[PDB]
Amino acid sequence: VQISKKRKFVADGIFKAELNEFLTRELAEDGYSGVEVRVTPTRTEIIILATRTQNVLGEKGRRIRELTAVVQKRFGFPEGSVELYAEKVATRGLCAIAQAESLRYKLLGGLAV
Amino acid sequence: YTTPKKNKHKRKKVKLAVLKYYKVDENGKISRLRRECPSDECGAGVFMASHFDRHYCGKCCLTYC
Amino acid sequence: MLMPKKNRIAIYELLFKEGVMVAKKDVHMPKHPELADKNVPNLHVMKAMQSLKSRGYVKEQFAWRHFYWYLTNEGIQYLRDYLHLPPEIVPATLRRS
Amino acid sequence: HQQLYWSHPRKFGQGSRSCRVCSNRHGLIRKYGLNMCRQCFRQYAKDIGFIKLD
Amino acid sequence: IHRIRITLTSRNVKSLEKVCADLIRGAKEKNLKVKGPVRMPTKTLRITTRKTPCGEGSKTWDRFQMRIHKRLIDLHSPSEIVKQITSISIEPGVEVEVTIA
RNA sequence: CACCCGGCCCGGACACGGACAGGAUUGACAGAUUGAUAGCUCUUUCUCGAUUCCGUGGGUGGUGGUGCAUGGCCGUUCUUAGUUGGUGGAGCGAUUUGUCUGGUUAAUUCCGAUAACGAACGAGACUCUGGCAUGCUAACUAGUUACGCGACCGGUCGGCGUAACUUCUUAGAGGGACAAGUGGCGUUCAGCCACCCGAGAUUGAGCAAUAACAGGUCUGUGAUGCCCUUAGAUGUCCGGGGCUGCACGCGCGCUACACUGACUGGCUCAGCGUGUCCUACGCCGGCAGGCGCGGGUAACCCGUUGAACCCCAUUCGUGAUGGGGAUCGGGGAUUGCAAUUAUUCCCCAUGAACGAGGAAUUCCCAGUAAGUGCGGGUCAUAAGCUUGCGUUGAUUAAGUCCCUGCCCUUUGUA
Ligand SMILES: [Zn+2]
Ligand SMILES: [Zn+2]
Repeated sequence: VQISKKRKFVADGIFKAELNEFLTRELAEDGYSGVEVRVTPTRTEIIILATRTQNVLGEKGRRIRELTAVVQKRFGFPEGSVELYAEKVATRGLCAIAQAESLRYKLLGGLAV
Repeated sequence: YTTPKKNKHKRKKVKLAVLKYYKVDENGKISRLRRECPSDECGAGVFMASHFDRHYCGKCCLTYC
Repeated sequence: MLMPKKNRIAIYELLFKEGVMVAKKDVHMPKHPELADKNVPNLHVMKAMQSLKSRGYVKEQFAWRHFYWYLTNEGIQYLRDYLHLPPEIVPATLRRS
Repeated sequence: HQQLYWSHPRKFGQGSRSCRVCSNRHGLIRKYGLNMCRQCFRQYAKDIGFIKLD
Repeated sequence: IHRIRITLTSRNVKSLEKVCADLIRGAKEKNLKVKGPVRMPTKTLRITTRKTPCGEGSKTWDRFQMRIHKRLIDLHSPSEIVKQITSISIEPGVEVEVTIA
């Protein structure tokens, strides 16, 4: 049985929010700027915008298909319905989150405020 | 506190307990001193206990008078 | 903690097969939903992963209410030696390129 | 033992429910199946889709 | 081919109006019988909570609105044509549900 | 659920040493024990198989402490018009000018003066909502008009089925209001008052600077530094009890003191918005409710949301009275494992203060005040609370700085 339009649009909201919270706590070190989720009944795509993609992919694209296995195992949608893509940020300067994360990890470097 | 102290139960250490289960004669009569547990899984693998006035199985919790 | 070997090997072989592990952070949950029929409480999965993390074989992260675990090269080595498999087999996180 | 640990029933009541984020059981928004603390909702309202108009 | 209907539901108005208009003009140029956008009452989800975490202030309240705009477009066309016209039209920030009879 | 009484559990990772298949350890029938069918512990044996158990180091928990160590939001200063660089000018200097004599504005809003000239934030703009479109695009999940058929006397029908449509209904686009037109007053400048034409000539909000409170919150958090405890625990769980305990004093409120009113019957209108729990219809019970069978994941079913004040009849008669319904006795139902210190709900009975409230003191300018119900949040059970929505709908004012505060400018200060 299917849920109401109201509950459905809310559910998508929580999905977005929780995914973001997970992605931030995981890819904070690699300057995770934002995420974009497009959903198709064939397969839903998740697009990660981060400062240094070479790193978030991992050794021969290893870490990306750890993150894929996580969201598959957790949220419970079928395997082969998600491909976590990592697109490069157009300009890292005009992203508050990226600059905030950079300032945090250079302050943790033990530099003057 | 009003109570002196509550001590945890320590298991009484018995040495080589499975030698009390069998009584082997010189020519070889392997008699089971404790009775066999008549339940399905226990059958031939578990030797049911013999208390002062009852029987008891530690696995299936089966009891007889 | 004290748990039967069946549960331990079931958690380890799942971890090795997939390469990741997820728990829901609740000690009262009856059975892990992925390990249904095997009869493995969520508690056991959490503490098993905690025990394997403390040495430094698995990397953990915590989102809202969920534990997340990634198996490392030391973990892969440890599991292959403990579970007794030939070096040919590799996790699903180390199959593709 | 096994029959006294989590023995007390929790089908209904305030103790049965909890926030999906912080696992707190006070000031909980359970409308539209949000199932989230009022403090946590105010933090996650923007990126859920809830907007402040008037 | 009988009575396929298409339920377009979104939170944004502009994107929903654009995509639905594209589906309509895409159907119209093929010479297909189309019943136009049936605009249903906009669903407004309201949450009103205290601003403060603690509870010491002048008892101020936030007012969180969530808008849901729903459009129905109806076609008297074959399922083969309906599949491809529904396939081509994709947009992030609209949900499309197609039903036959 | 922190608090009080009493009792299980480790969910003490990892490391080092000891222990150790000649068994480290796990669980438990019976009887005693206990509030407990808790192997918790005692007697008595069984049962699991390096997962543990004992020592030290080291962790991990906390609704434990400190908001005067903190982060984040949040309130307030402060709902007023305030606020700051650059370069130039004036002072040894803190500093000042710009940021202003005077008009004008809700406004440091404008005009115009001008040792300043160029700017920036706040204000405004902006976004959402109300008010107008017989123009536009549309509609068996919204209706009208017409026609056909039917029921009952050309008429009534929310009785049913087709055709023109979008006035009514939903809601996208685009129009519309700008002190625009006219007459006065205004250094004929910024602008002000009146009036015509108009749906409207001030709709209601949201957002809101600089600089600070030793403002509140560690009891929202896997936000967090120190410290306190950490296995007879401040961890965690299970049984109770408490949070409500009443010679008294305060603060939000609800029902009243009646006749412009109670009571009984009849008549006739909403809007916001919620339903995997919302409920139509049929049967049984006075009622709370009990059964049976349907619709709805919702402009589709509840629902044409037959709401209350109000309107029209009846009885009452200034009597602490058929005002008021507190407090108390019996019963009868619904939640829930559990209702006693009575969870709510219904019926019969009981019938207190209260006759408009002393000093004092709050809130408010038009669809407002107030009366009056309905929906949302809490919600197993559930509104005297708050947060919204309609409905009936006023008196008085278009002013002032007297009280209480606010902004700018002069001065005075130990
Ligand atoms: Zn047996
Ligand atoms: Zn929360």
